[PDB]
Amino acid sequence: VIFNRQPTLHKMSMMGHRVRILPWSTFRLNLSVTTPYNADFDGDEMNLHLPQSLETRAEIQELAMVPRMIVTPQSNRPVMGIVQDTLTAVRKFTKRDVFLERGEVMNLLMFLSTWDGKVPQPAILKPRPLWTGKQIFSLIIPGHINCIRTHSTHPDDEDSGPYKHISPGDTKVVVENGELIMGILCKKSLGTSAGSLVHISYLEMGHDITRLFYSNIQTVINNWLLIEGHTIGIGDSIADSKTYQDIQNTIKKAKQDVIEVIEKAHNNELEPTPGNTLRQTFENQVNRILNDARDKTGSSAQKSLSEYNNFKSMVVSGAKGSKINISQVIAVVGQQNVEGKRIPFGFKHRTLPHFIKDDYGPESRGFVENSYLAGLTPTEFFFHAMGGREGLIDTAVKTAETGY
Amino acid sequence: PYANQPTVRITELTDENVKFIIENTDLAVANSIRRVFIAEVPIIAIDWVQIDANSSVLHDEFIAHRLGLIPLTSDDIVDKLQYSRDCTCEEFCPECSVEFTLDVRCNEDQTRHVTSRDLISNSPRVIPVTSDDILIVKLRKGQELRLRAYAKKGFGKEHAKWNPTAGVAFEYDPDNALRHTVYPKPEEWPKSEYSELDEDESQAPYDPNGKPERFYYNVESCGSLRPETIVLSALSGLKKKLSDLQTQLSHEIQSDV
Amino acid sequence: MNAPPAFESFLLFEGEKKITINKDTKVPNACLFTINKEDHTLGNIIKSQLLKDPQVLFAGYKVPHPLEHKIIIRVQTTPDYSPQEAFTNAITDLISELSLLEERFRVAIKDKQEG
Amino acid sequence: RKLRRQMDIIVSEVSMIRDIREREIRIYTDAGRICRPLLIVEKQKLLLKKRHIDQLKEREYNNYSWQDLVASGVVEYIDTLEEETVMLAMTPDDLQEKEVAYCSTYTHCEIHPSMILGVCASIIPFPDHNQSPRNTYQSAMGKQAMGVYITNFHVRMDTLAHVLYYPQKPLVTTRSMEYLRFRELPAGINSIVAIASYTGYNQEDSVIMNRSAVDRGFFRSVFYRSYKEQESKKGFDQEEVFEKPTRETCQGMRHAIYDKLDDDGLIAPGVRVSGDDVIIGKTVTLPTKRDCSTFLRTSETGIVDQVMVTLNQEGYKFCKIRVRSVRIPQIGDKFASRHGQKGTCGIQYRQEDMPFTCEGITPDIIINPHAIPSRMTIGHLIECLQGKVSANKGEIGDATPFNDAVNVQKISNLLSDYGYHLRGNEVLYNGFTGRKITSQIFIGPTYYQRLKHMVDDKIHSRARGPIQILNRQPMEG
Amino acid sequence: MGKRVDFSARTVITPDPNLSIDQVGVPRSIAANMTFAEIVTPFNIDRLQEL
Amino acid sequence: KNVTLGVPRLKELINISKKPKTPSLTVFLLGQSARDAERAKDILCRLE
Amino acid sequence: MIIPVRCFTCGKIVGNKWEAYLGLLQAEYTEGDALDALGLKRYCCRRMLLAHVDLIEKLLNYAPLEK
Amino acid sequence: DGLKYSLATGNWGDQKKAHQARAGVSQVLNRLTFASTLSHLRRLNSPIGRDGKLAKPRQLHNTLWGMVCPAETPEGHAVGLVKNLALMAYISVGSQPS
Amino acid sequence: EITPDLWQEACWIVISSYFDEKGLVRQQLDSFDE
Amino acid sequence: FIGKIPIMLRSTYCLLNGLTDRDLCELNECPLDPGGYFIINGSEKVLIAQEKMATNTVYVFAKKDSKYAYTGECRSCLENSSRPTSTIWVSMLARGGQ
Amino acid sequence: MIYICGECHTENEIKSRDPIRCRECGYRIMYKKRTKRLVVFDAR
RNA sequence: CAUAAAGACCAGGC
Ligand SMILES: [Mg+2]
Ligand SMILES: [Zn+2]
Ligand SMILES: [Zn+2]
Ligand SMILES: [Zn+2]
Repeated sequence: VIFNRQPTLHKMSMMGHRVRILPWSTFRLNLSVTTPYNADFDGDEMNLHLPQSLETRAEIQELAMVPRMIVTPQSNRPVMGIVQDTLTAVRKFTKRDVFLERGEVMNLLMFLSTWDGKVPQPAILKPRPLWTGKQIFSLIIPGHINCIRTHSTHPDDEDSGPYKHISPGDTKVVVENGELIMGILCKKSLGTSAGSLVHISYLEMGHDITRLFYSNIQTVINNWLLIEGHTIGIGDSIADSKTYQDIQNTIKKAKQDVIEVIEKAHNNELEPTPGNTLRQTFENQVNRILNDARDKTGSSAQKSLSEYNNFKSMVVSGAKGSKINISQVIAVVGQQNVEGKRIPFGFKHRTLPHFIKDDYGPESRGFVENSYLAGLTPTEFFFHAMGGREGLIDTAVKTAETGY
Repeated sequence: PYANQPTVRITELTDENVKFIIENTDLAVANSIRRVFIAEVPIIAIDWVQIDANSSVLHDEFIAHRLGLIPLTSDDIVDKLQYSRDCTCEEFCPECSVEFTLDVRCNEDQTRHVTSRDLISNSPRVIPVTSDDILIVKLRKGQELRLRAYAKKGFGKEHAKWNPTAGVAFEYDPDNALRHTVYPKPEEWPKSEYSELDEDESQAPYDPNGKPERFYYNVESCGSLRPETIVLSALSGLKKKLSDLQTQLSHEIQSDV
Repeated sequence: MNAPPAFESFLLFEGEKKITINKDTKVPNACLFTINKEDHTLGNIIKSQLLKDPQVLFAGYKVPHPLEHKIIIRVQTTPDYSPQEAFTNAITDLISELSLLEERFRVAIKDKQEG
Repeated sequence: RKLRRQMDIIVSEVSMIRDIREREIRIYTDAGRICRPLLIVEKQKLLLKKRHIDQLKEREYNNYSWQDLVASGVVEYIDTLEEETVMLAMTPDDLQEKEVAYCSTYTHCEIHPSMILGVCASIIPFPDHNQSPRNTYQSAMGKQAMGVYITNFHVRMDTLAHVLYYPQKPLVTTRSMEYLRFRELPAGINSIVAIASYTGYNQEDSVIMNRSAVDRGFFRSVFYRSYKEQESKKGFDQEEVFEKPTRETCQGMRHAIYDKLDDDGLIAPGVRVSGDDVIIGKTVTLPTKRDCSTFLRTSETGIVDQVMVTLNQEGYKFCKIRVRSVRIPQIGDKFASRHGQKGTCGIQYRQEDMPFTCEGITPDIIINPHAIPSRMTIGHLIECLQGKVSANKGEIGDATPFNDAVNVQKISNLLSDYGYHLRGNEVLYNGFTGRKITSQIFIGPTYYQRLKHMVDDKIHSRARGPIQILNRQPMEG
Repeated sequence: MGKRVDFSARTVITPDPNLSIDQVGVPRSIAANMTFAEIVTPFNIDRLQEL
Repeated sequence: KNVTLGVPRLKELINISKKPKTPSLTVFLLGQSARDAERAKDILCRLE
Repeated sequence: MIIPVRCFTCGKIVGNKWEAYLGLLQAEYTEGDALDALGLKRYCCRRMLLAHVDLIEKLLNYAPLEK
Repeated sequence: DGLKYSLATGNWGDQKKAHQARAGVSQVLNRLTFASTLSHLRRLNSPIGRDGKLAKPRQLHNTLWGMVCPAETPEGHAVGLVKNLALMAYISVGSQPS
Repeated sequence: EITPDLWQEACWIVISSYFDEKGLVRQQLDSFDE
Repeated sequence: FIGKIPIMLRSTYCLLNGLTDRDLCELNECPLDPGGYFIINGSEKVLIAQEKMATNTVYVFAKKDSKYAYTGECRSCLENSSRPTSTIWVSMLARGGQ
Repeated sequence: MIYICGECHTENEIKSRDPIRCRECGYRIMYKKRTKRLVVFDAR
């Protein structure tokens, strides 16, 4: 059956599938096929088209099938990659620390469809047999595949001096002869990017075995993901009692600097930068200071994260979320902008009734000091709503012009 | 290459509760027993509901729904009754079913509470767990409810109304030696009721050679089955399944060869 | 409208065998059991019991999909020992445990009351 | 301003403005100006004093109400373009009191700031902990939540009526909900929620429901469809008549069963009606007879609740019939929390397989944690903690948007006293194997809303059916 | 250029990780209405007399 | 300096519009005017 | 509407504990004391009584179809 | 018949002039939830056309503080063009300047 | 004669009286009545 | 008798005004129902507040491509007593005329 | 054919091709008096 | 095996 979601932006949005009948009311499909259709599961519907001839069925089977469409001709990248849970559980599962006793390995091998039936010899033979996550994942990688990639957290220092190939953080990657020697997988490895392990599996081996590569990863690393489990909780969004004083110190520093600049501009001592009106150079300077603030506090909150914190577990693997979200949660939400500029004057020379006329300070014009964890103040909440309205409007307006 | 021999300690035994401790046992047998406490223990709960006159402000299958969730006393005749699928006769006989009858009308001005105590059974051994009163519905003056019901023998796999038990607590390795869970900060976690350790130390030292034993249970009954016979009925049923596998398994190994 | 009736879980209709047995050609001396209309309740028991037997090299189970009620148990044993014998011996051992657990639990009941 | 505060010659409705640099003085008595009340500040002190609140707390049987509070010159109505002339303070004990000098002249103080939120946005606990598009999405979905809409619904005859069996007032509620009457007509149910990746069926926005709870009446609803029917006289001898058609008398005849109709051609209430079942027999004398009889919407599979027969405007016999069907939440339905987290149900697991704590509690609903980081709804987490405190303490927590008096840390310190990990993290045991789950999953009650959208009404399947008249192409809809 | 067509079924999608990439869960009602036209040969005539 | 980018600039390119919203011309300098900011300033005066 | 039998999460019977519950609240005890006096320990049971809204007393005001 | 008509259809004006007549007034009230009803009874509708892709009819203006809900609005071509009212907002009903 | 730090009771008592005299829909009723 | 005007529920001229709880229960009306809508032909219609530009006040705007640099205008009505509007523009032609 | 009144709740017997006004209350809305034939529910 | 028209506006979904 050919299978569809509106709108169809590119040809990967229509792909022929292979029917399997299931109970209840809904279509069901594997989640690596999520990214081609843009789908998420909330109220999403998709059309099902059934070829009525063996000739057209052969056309769909030898042209539009999903395993043939993995690599897109658009970006010469693979369309489908490991997404959502399975990617995070690949990261956490591929660390050196993961060790597996006998029965767990029995289950994980039980969910491999391509597996030979030969239990590998564990990494640690004595005192007790322990397989390692890389050792079982090496059984997933089909044939003999050769790849070298680098994990996200990989610094640039390990390449310069000693420990090029040791990589104290277990980082980089090596895959030799169809075996994973070292490295932690992430969006830069199993995910969709040029020359990723999946892409190399496609061009080197083929589509047939690559499909089984996806499916095997999915099944085994979900059914292992049951064991450790994954979560987000308020303890993951909280920093140290020291980091809060660090961040607030940085904030008060920044706002004091802004006061200094504004009090310079009142005395005319601010000299216009060539090519800029005094308002332009003023807004430029203030934006410099505030962006320096929020960036520094962000980096601090990112240094305050424990290895156990789950925000880091989602962001480092690139499964979902980004560093800026951790910054807005722990430290500072940051400057809000309406039409690319700092919050305008709706009233006469003031932003809200509370603020005093001709106040260019960070608070009046919409810089948000609080973070989502601590919660916004009311005026910062309204400015925040103004900041989101522009996003919603852009989302609604752009679609028609893009489709046309 | 043989089955281990477990042991049991019974600490608290009441009509609502049983706390027992199984020792020298596998983990899978433990989780499977606490699972049979829910799934496979047979019980009597109302299934077939027929309503004659419903003037109540609650629509029919809402009340018919709430009749199935009323516990019935299963303590004895469940072993005697047969599943309605295995019954010989068409429809209903005293072997496969128990008939309950409900006749209520509100004559007085004050609101009347229709409760399980109004349910009347053909046999004395099944009360609606009245030796307070489960509220079936309320009736204003002039309102009337008259209905028949047949209760059957079923277990929790079918529908949750056949669950004999409330929440079943299960725990093992309360002080964490085995590291089956890793606390990022162990000092922030309160200690379990079964903790063997001093209050200055957070956890027990890591034991590489150990495996889970001394499984702590709590079984809290819904009132249908006294909690002492929930475990017995559970083990009996699970054992019955295993014997069935031995049977049909043996038949297949004999037939295919 | 498409909801299956409350029993697809255990009750077997016409033609379905409870247990079906298929040999595994990937490995010598390995067999595969298929248990219709069961779930992890039984499979976890049997798997954990088969891992005690020193002659059993591999024991595992899976449900290929939860909305279907089925179990697949792969068993690989040492040479000159049939995995079917290991599975039978596993079941017999399990019964030998559960009966003892029943009896000791009854002794414990009768002791906790006026004992 | 004095004469308006005393309401002598000037209604409190009139707005008056002095624009100083343009020298104008404006007075607007016009209709349509949107204006809101505000407290009045003389110097640094409010005009609202202790005797005012003393009489307002005793408001019952004092015949003393808001109008007498306006007549005291304590509160004052102000509209938009007058706000350009005003200085507002957020809260008196903050902005009125003396600090390093910002402003003196404050002429007003808002009553409470959370009143800037509308009706649908006032049901969101902790809206300031959320990303604003999520407050918007929730303002959109909160309109679609099933509940008991009006208490007289048994009397009313309406098309497409959704009603929930067991509505619950939230465990975490805003102070303003009291005045939305959201205690008496709640739409939703509280549930025990563990945020975890479990079997992988909750990935993306999907949600894993406990099936054993669904069998106990959880999110189980009733759907009332209404059917209008009109007897009429149009042609000279041509008329419509309610009656039970006979197999061969009338012209148009469908193989569907007419045997459920009564002597007047109307199904009596209490009969199960399925697809093709004929609710109302109606015939038209043909200048022998034609069948205009009405049918159910296909596959609905339900019971006739109510049948009423009346006379309309013109005086012809006019019959309404309400069929109702009970719908049990499926793995196709659509569920949204109060913060804007929405998704379908990936699958239902029985109480057997649901992960359980040391105490036997199993989550009714499991949501995927990947919803949190990018969508950035923390108020879902904070709510989920405050509800876990509120269930134990016996008190219904206060989520009203800006307290400054409810920290996450204070909620944690209140939780840790009841025997729980103060962050809400809690040890779970795997359902299937009983082994501990290594990570500690975050559990707490959160208030969830079933949504009007349900898969049974969205499913469609097509093989060579009816065809459009003009285009000779398949029908639309 | 486009038109409303037959043998097409629309419904909501729900994630199943247990399928393969190219498979899809189809409910039994959509699988009940939608049909595939088939030619009878000496190979399939038995199966088609069963159906 | 700002430049229209994204969908609107794509409309200006695909439409081959007569008057774009932000026409811009980049200029490079051959001689000592390139490296020295003085002669560069001279060309800056001569192009405006 | 009306208090459910069989608490959703665990399955304990909360359906018979509503009326008496009100009685406690009618005299002295706060909800925390009343829910402990009724013997509801784990909070999945407590949320049944604590969060319940009773609409049956509202629906019983309207006169029935038959006198 | 005129009042009943222009209230019934929602087309607002003379029915023979209905082309020139504005539409969108007097929709059927939403009975889904008491909250949905309270919301539908308190609402604003901007006359500006829905198709127009121009922003700032739409955006959130500082003058909307406290009188109009910043969060609540439909999503579609209607973003920012339909505005529900804040709780304390009261529309002045009008009087004479006698 | 002040109400400091007790304010959280005051604001909600005065809001209480507000929504007690009027209600949410008063705009409609006043518009139609006038 | 010139004609019948539809009545807004629970307003001063409705039969549901001034009635307490018991009376509204005898009449099968919900005490929670806020009212403020219409019943026409059985449907319940709600007049939606329509945003418009204020009248009698002078405005000044600047359109990009107009002949005018600055356009002031007054949209003016009399008392609401009669007539839709009268729009007068007072504008300043651009000095950029070549 | 018995239609229950919607005002005084007094059942009246009335026949086809007759206007509907309940005797003694003069009320125009009748209800259909729940049927005889019996319908089964499952307690599920 | 045939009939329920078409169009209009409005609300909503992704
Ligand atoms: Mg979507
Ligand atoms: Zn029988
Ligand atoms: Zn409970
Ligand atoms: Zn009468």
